[PDB]
Amino acid sequence: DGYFKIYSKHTPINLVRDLPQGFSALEPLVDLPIGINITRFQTLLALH
Amino acid sequence: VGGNYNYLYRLFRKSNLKPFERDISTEIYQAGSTPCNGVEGFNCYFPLQ
Amino acid sequence: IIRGWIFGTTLDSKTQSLLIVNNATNVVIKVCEFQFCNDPFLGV
Ligand SMILES: *[C@@H]1O[C@H](CO)[C@@H](O[C@@H]2O[C@H](CO)[C@@H](O)[C@H](O)[C@H]2NC(C)=O)[C@H](O)[C@H]1NC(C)=O
Repeated sequence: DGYFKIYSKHTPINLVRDLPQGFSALEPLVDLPIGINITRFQTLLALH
Repeated sequence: VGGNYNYLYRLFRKSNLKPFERDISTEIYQAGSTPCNGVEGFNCYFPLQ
Repeated sequence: IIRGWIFGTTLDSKTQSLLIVNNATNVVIKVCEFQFCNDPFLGV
């Protein structure tokens, strides 16, 4: 409905192989009002 | 007196706009089998009016 | 290294697109019709 909603959570994990087996609900952050038809996306990292 | 043609409205589009959505792109509308690679005419039209 | 995201439709100047950057100490959400690079990364 033209509302980009972002939820997140930070969890101290102990595994270094796969995602941990557990429950951690992601509390919301933002509900920004953008009006695009998002179809694709991409990540942005840093190159020092 | 001129008409105040500064205000524009979109007239040509292929899909019905979703609620609270904005279409600013002014790309040439394609209304036929013509590829419409710019230079509109007889099948391609300016989206704005 | 993982800082942000670029949501969009064509990821270029023909259509609008979002851009989140978690750089410095503030997030930089910004929506324009950016001309995104073939290989986007943060200059640092
Ligand atoms: C939602 O965004 C999508 C992605 O551009 C649009 O889907 C296009 O719809 C047209 C309809 O004529 C198709 O010809 C295209 O092939 C579609 N693009 C794709 C599948 O990538 C859609 O029109 C947008 N809707 C609104 C209301 O803006």
